[PDB]
Amino acid sequence: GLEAKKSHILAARSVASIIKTSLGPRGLDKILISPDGEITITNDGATILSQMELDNEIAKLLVQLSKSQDDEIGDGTTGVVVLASALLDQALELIQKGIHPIKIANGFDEAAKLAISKLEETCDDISASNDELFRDFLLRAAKTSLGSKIVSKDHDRFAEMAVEAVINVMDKDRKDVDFDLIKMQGRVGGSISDSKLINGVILDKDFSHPQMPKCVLPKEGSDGVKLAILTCPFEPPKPKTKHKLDISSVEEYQKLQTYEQDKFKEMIDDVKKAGADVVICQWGFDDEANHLLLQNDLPAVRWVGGQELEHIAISTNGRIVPRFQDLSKDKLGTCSRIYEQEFGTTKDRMLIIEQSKETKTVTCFVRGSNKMIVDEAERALHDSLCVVRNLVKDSRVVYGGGAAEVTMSLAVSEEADKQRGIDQYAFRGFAQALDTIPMTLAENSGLDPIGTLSTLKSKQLKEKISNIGVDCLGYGSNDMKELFVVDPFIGKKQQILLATQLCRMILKIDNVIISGKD
Amino acid sequence: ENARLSAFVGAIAVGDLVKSTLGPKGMDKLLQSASSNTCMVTNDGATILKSIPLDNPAAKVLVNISKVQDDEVGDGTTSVTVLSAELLREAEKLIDQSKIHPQTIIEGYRLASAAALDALTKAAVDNSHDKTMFREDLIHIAKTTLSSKILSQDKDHFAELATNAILRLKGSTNLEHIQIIKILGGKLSDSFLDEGFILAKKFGNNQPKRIENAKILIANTTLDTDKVKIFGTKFKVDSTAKLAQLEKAEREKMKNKIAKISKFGINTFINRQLIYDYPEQLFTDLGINSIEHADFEGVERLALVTGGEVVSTFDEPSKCKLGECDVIEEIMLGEQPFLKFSGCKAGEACTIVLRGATDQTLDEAERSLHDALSVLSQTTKETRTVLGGGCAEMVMSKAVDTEAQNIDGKKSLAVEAFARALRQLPTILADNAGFDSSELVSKLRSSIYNGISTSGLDLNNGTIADMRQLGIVESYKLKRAVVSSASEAAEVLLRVDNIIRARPR
Amino acid sequence: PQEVRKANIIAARSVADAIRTSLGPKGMDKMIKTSRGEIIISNDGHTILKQMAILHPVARMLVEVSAAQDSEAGDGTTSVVILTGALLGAAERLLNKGIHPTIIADSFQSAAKRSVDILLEMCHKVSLSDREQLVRAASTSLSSKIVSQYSSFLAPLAVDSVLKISDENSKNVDLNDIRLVKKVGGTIDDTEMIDGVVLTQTAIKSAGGPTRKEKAKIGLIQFQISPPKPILKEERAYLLNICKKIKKAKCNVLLIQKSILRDAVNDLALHFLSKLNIMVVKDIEREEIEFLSKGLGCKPIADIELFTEDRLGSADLVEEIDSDGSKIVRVTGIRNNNARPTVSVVIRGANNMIIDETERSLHDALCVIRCLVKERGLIAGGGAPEIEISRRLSKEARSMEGVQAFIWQEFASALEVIPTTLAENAGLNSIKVVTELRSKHENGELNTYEEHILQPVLVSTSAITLASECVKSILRIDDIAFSR
Repeated sequence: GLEAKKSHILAARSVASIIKTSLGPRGLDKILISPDGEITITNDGATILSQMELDNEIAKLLVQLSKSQDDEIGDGTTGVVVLASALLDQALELIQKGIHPIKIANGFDEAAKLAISKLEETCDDISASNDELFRDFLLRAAKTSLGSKIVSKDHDRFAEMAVEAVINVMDKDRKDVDFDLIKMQGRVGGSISDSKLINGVILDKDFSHPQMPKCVLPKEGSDGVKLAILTCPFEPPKPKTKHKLDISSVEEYQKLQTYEQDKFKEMIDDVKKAGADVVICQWGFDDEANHLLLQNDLPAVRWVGGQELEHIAISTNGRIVPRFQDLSKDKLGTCSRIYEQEFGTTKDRMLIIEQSKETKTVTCFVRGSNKMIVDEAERALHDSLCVVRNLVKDSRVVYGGGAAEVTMSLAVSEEADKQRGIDQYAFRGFAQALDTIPMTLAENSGLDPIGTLSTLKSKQLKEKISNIGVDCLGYGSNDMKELFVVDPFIGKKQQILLATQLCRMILKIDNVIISGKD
Repeated sequence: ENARLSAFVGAIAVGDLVKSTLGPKGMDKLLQSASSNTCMVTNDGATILKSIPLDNPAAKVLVNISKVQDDEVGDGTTSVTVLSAELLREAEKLIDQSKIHPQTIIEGYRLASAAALDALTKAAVDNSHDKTMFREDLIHIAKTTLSSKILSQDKDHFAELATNAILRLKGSTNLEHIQIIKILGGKLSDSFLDEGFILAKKFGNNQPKRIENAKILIANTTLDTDKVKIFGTKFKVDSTAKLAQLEKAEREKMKNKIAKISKFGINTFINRQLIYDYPEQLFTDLGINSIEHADFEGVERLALVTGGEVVSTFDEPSKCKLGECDVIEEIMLGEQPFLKFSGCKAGEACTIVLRGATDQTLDEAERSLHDALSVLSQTTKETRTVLGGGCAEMVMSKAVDTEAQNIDGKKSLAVEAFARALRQLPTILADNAGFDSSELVSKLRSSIYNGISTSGLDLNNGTIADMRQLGIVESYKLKRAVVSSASEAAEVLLRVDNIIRARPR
Repeated sequence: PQEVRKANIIAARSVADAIRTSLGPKGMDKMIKTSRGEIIISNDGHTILKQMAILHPVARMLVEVSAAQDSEAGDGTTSVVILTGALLGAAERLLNKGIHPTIIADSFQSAAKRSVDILLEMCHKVSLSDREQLVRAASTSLSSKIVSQYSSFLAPLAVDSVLKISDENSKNVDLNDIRLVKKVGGTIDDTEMIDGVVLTQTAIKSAGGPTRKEKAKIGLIQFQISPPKPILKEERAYLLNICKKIKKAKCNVLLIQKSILRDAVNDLALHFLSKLNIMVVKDIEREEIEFLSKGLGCKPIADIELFTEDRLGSADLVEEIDSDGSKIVRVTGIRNNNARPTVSVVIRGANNMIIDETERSLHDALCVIRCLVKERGLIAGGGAPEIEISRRLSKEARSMEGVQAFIWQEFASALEVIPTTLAENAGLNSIKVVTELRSKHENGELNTYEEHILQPVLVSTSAITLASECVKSILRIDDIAFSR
């Protein structure tokens, strides 16, 4: 009730002030050192906030909220934290004036709902303008985030990879994309020009013994290519009690020989009836185990993790056979083919498994000459896939980059005089808090934040109502509408809702209780 | 502020360690250990930096940057660290006097680095003189690479095609200027050399086979069969025919973009996807040609040889960078349709057509050709030198002063300070050699300021003398390698606003 | 340089916030204990800042601002300190954004000139020819004083005195010509204008003094009647030529300046002046030397040779009014065409505490009436002019450009401190009362009129002008050095 409200504002402001300079494409990077000794440098605020280990109870809400923001949007990492700090700074002045904290929390909710209806009138349509203009937004979606990196030279190649990947994994009914249906895999070595868009799981394999061919035979015009995965511990006859198997002398050579191999001869007949071309297991295989399957042209795969088996069954429509007796050919998956394609000069000799049909999952293939380039390309592609989902789910979009915050500011400030009572000042403080983002982008762009903010407000009133934002990166001129720079409306709408939800949870906690360390 | 001070004062203190070791007359440094009996003395700059343990997290970044120069080339490693340290001395004076994000200053270094590379090109010389002796050695080395390769059947025919594919380039040696066309059902001895850009899968049916003064434009759009996946979208219609009407209304808006294509003054349009008959029929009246199956690789290789650019959108009409080709010939060979582009303005390129008997012989011949051309083209940037002795170092200094004429208000000090760092090289060399840096550099800049200056740094007489008479030259590849490495090294430290202290071990 | 300015702003903000609690009659009074043991209690901001002995150099500027506040407008000495501290509190975040104080200082002067025209458009135009609003202005201003029923009797006395000396283009009128002579005895009901002049003391009470003379001349004489001071007939001979030279100019009124050096009039000279009926008034204060030289149009005369007839005034009738413990001498018909007639009113009362507070109460009443002389019209107080300005600056702030656009937003926020303090000192909720005033602003504008609470426009105008230059001069000093 006394020093708690003052300390929570200064504590949350000092933590949020770290990423204020990294907002935007011109935002400066940071050097993060992992406890294992690896140095990481990235502009994403999600990595910076996740690596923070601290006992401050106020800053813990930023880490828990940022985990859900990556799956829903992914671009609300730095933007929401900076916007949440603006609502706390405006609320600090109201505490000294005698304003109740819950009235400040309830005042931001009513002010946010009124600002959403204002942008609904000024938003523009994508599909109604043209069909091909929508695809042009997908090609330039990843260009903005990758424009500050060397990848910006080859960006035209990575633009077409996200167009076909989202359509397959997302249906127009629910218009949702699952994170578990996107396999992000990358390795060190090679270049970024060899990245290809694969419709199915990669599943790197050396084909065991080299005599096995690099391609799968159609098996007399059979339908697709059938695979068999086995998670069973396929292994010698280990009992539950005795074990203790040893060869006494040469006299036991022919005694134990014919007694063993005659077993598997029964189970191999059930596999040929189903037509499974390849066998996949979780653990390794023996040397002589794959030799008898070589004459039948039945390759085997070993050393496969448990998580990698998810993308194999979904993409290829395969399953894991419990028993070979009742196994039929109805539910066995069929793909186009399985071949081995060497990638660059790497001696690993990876392979490509295609489909040619629409699947429920995709696998992202990213390469690079440096370990940092690969990691920076994987995280930038994740945010690019979420923007495509927001454009399909909501056709109406608005122009961001400083143009949306100024429009929302003038709409709430104008309606503040029409709404009397205590909420009159709650709307004024909320409108001034929205001005922090365009001023932050102006400061991050190396320009006068106040001199630029006064310009954006003058062009949207005396001239005409339009969207003009602050340019962090050097461009030709203003009026981003001419450059066809679009931002998702539902993506920006999710940010302002989580910002008000985060600001309330901070003000609703007036007490800090923590034990000691022993 | 300590985040930048650790990357400036901390880096300069470490940078000044190997700064005095630049050159054969430079200083030396001892590396002492705890037991002191394991120590050693050396002049290597990269060894001193890596051996000394440093708890500064900003100093560890410079170590990883210096490893790139050793793996890529491996020459002038110390000069990269010394030049990168001088860039921090000028950048520190620009920040403290500004306190604005350095990313704007970084943009000034990119514009200044372009003028430095262009100034070294005009004054660059080469050992390529008497090409008759170099051409005889080029064909002999190529025959050695052909060993163990299926191309070893005839060495004379294959090495002759590679000889005219190098010396006739007169430009970049990248493989993007060499097109590889491979077909089946042919002999390797029938291979020929062509300077045109060759496609396959000829475009159009009623389109003419001869095009005069053709223009090239790069764009990405789908004019045929839109709305790939219609499943999942709620369809409320009174009749079935209204479903196809919506697709026609979306393609109707493309008429404005098609009308802008004819306003560009181009007779040919290139698209990756297909085109419906209605927008394709309008291309005949407007004289527009539709090229298909451009893929991606072939798009980039065509825009570079023709002087064009690639863009997937239209920013504004009558503004773009376009190429041209005089004559396009459409022929057919090997039971496959072929395309031929010729008559490009300043076109420099070549195409080697290899005829194999199977798919296995084609992949082995293409990979063996790139390895053979990479070794032969390596000598183009090798042995080529430029005039040294501080001359070329000062030429880059006066070239930046030209950019200082037309410059922005806040970008002037960023560009002007870059020229001061270029003049720090003769200052360091004069101090390590035992001379007066203020006396030599002052008289060196006044002479090279305007015109007719062959003078350079002479360490034997302790004065400014002509380096062309003494025969003091330095490699041109070393010039670009150090400048490009030091420019990227300074960006890594400036783009980081806050540096967290590393975990002490 | 900010270490010098920020240290002065924080030091001045603590002083302004301390005086802020003293605003209004219900405000919190501040106590100051001098090193000598004297303790004063009052809500006057000019008295607190004068006896506080502030060692901060910039904070001492508020004393000069409060002095000019009472000398020009006559009210708002506490409010001008609050407005000064309000701009300093909002200037803390201005320096953090990298704003140079020149734009901050130039915007305060430009906003002060535009704020005057906004108040004039909302103010009601009145004229001095109507005595209806002039009497009610001084009557309601005395509701803060012990006098209640007698306040209506002194209302027309202050109105008729100002309207005669106001004229039209005279604009500012010197307040030094108004002297209120207080004396124990009498009552408030007995008042005399006496436009000629009024002295501060009585006349000779000895035997032989006429104490009354008709058609006499009044003049300033610094001489003194004393015996020779480097036998009875020798001293009378020296005093004979003194009274003979005065008879040459026919001066029947002798005003001797009060001095502790020597005496005033010898007893032997009283018998000489009794035959000629020459009235003498001694114990003339040093402050009255300049006062008598203005309205009477006379000149101070140091020596006996400097005494001439041309420097003597004119008095129709000089008499001593008989009253209990008073004995006030009045002069009427000075007959001075060039100089305007002075206004001096005698204040009488039984208790000493009456004539004291009554003199101070009439000073504030004459200033409010004088505010209408320079600029006509009045604006009701209670936070009405402070909120009305912020209503017009809301849409005007969007029409600006650059750094100055943000200053107009913070300038209207600093003006809300004055109505907020008025609501706190009354016990009511600060924000709750301010929101109710802005809610009805869509219909009502100036509406307090039924409560007979009125304020002149010059107080609200001078409070903004003086506070604008004050804060402007604060940011001009970036360093403090010792110079002796």
